[PDB]
Amino acid sequence: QQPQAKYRHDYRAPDYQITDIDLTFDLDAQKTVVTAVSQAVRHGASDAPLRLNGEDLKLVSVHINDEPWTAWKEEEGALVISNLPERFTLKIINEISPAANTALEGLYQSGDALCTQCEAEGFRHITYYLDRPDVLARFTTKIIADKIKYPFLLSNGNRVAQGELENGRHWVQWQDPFPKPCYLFALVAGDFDVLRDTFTTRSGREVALELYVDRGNLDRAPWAMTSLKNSMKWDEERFGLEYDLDIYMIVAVDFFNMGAMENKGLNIFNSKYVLARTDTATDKDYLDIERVIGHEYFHNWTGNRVTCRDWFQLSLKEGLTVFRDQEFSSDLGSRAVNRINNVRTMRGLQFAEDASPMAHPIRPDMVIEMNNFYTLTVYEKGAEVIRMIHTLLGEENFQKGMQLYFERHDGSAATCDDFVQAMEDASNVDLSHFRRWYSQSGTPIVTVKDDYNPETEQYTLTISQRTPATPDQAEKQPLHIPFAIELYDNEGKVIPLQKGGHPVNSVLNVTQAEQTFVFDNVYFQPVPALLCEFSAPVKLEYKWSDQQLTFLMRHARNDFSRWDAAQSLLATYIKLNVARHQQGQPLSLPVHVADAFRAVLLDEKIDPALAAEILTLPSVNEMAELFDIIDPIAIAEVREALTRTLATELADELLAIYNANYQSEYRVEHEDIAKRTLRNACLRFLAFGETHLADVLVSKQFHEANNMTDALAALSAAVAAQLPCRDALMQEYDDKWHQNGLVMDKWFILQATSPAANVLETVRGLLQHRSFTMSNPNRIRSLIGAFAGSNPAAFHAEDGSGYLFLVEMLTDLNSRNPQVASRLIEPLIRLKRYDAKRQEKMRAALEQLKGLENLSGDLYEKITKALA
Ligand SMILES: [NH3+][C@H]1CCc2ccccc2CC1(O)O
Ligand SMILES: [Cl-]
Ligand SMILES: [Cl-]
Ligand SMILES: [Cl-]
Ligand code: NA
Ligand code: NA
Ligand code: NA
Ligand code: NA
Ligand code: NA
Ligand code: NA
Ligand code: NA
Ligand code: NA
Ligand SMILES: [Zn+2]
Repeated sequence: QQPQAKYRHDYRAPDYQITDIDLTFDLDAQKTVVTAVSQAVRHGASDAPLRLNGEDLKLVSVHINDEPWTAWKEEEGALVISNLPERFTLKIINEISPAANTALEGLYQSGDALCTQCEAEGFRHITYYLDRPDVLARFTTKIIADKIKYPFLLSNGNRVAQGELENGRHWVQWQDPFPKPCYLFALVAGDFDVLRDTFTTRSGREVALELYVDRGNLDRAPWAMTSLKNSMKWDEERFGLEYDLDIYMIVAVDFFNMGAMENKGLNIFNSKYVLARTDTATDKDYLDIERVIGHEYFHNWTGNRVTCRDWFQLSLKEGLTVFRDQEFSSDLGSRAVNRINNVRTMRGLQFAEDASPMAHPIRPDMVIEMNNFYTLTVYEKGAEVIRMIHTLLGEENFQKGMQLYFERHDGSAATCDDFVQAMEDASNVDLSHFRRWYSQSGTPIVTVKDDYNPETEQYTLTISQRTPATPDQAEKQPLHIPFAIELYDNEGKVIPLQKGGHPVNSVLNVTQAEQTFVFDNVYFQPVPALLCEFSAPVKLEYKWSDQQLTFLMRHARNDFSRWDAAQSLLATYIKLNVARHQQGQPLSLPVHVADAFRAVLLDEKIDPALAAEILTLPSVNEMAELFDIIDPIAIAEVREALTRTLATELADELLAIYNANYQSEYRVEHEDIAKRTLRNACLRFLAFGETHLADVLVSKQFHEANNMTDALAALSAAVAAQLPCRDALMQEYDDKWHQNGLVMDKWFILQATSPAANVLETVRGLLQHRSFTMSNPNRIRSLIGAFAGSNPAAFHAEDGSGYLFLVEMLTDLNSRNPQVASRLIEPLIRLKRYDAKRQEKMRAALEQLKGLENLSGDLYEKITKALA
């Protein structure tokens, strides 16, 4: 039988705590023997049994105070031990098999290395334990292994003992002084190259930094090391937080379901978020390494020193740590580009989740499989909620709140409500209504109407809000929405906001279903900028004229507003042209719209970083969110037609800006990255110029590129525009790079997202490619996941072939690696957003999956919601 849902309202403090655990691993890939000696204390009723979680363990023995115990039973997922004293020593010996662990949860093999992933509930795959994050224990870990195969034996904390044994084995013992929940346990065993460096904290603590990579990869490690030092310095400067241990280890592994993991003092990272060299990694890879290194470092305080009482509180650490990583990237780099791209993710991907059958509040109320809740909502919307607190409080108050949060909760497992209370108490800002953001799912819609009264020189905004019902929640209530505005006069000058002789804050508190805001001394009919810096995670309904939007593109003070105005301008014409496509009619675009983009190209005063984003059209997933019923073929074809029309109308300006932004030196420096992003944004359109001009330009860039950013931009353009050189360039890239999986992932993505008519045949054939394997999550995501999630036009082919392909892949992955399967099923659970014929085929696919033998809980949860 499938597992039953668990509910946030059922939280109960544990009947037993474990204060200290001494682990011994006698390591082997086929068989590992685990000995766990735990010091336990009863907190609950004297007759309560100890209920330990365990999965796929071979129990060898149970002792209580060294007495072999008879009062125990194994049940599904558990070991239940009765008749215990109030305080006692529990000793469990059990066996596990890392080589059999294809799910990559618990202790498993990554190539020749052994490594762990314990979040959320993986430690119970290692031993029988209280695998819940409000149980905080001091760990000591002894690792015994063959010395030749496993010369490095790592766990959390500091090395406290080591020895050698007969028959070529050796051992190391680690001690981590900070009590932790078991999801933060890590173990690594293998042979590695190690990059070693040092960071000295502002108070003088010297921290040894160690980055473990596969042999031969040292020259790909310096950027990650530099980013770790940058993260440590920034957390000191911005948050006043120092690292708290003596060593900081990071291990890069090739086989990893997640991007990275914040295990205390021993982070484990997917190699994608560590390894970089300029010929193999793009600017985006460099900035993603920076943000993920930062994210995991920032968890040391927001997640580790203060952890989560229960898994429904996941956003307590994830929303806050994502906010921290965004602030880090934004401070060091381009704040406008960071904000823009985070808003693209919110509007184009998280909004889709929040109206889907999987919709949940950032603090869920009901979960079947927790590892399904590591979501865009919990992370990205979670961060938007933190950012709204920051908007309401300001930086100084926000940092006072952080300080009070740590003062109260350091060394504990806390709740979202605890965090909000700390912010409220430190700042004196009332967040009682604001708390509804934690409990209500769905995207609010904010509708704005305006009126300018020339007789009284008053401007009035009438603002309404509503959240449509979602499948998880029938009751919706108004939220406390921080709604930032700016008003512009006819010369683009800001109009001071005031009423009754007093200044009015530009962040309006939209707290009611409907309310009005009156501003006086408004000497001219304003052009408003609304929802500035995306001040709340909402859909905005305001009846813009095209002229208001092009005005904002020329005059708005914040770069984000200029980009956002361009998005609103495009939205009207994307919608127009999708409707036209459905009636067989070609693209129609007023001249004045093309001219707004011409002006961006020719404006010497605009930051190239901003111009590049304005000249990057919304993705097909961003476009889908504009529509009640998604027509993925119309969207894809309109996106191409819009690209072609702009390429034709702007051909001379695009080429001039492309050439003007040429850089002979390659540097991973923000100003250079911006110029390159602008040059390559122009290239996307130039690829749709006259076929031969485009073919020459694109092939030249590919062959002359001195860095992977420019080479991949050219290759992507050859695929997108189906240029003559495409097949030759794609083969050259394969021949050069086939032994490098991270580099080939880029090529698999291009294959999977190709506009070619035969894309599915190509994708299917690539299941046999020398660089592809179903054993590697990165390869799976880059080929299969990109097809289903990033090529909706082909995934939603009207013959249903895309659904049948995904069913085949999920039939394999349901058994092999359910976490990856559950990420890959997401496109099918969006069926109610599609036309009836597509829904019928998608339902049939889901019903096939529902009937699988040994259906994983991961997929069961999503399938059940989708078929309801
Ligand atoms: N705590 C981990 C959990 C794994 C995971 C899943 C989804 C996005 C990011 C991450 C990285 C993380 O650091 O947040
Ligand atoms: Cl073995
Ligand atoms: Cl590696
Ligand atoms: Cl700005
Ligand atoms: Na004892
Ligand atoms: Na910055
Ligand atoms: Na589970
Ligand atoms: Na997981
Ligand atoms: Na009006
Ligand atoms: Na208006
Ligand atoms: Na302001
Ligand atoms: Na292969
Ligand atoms: Zn995280």
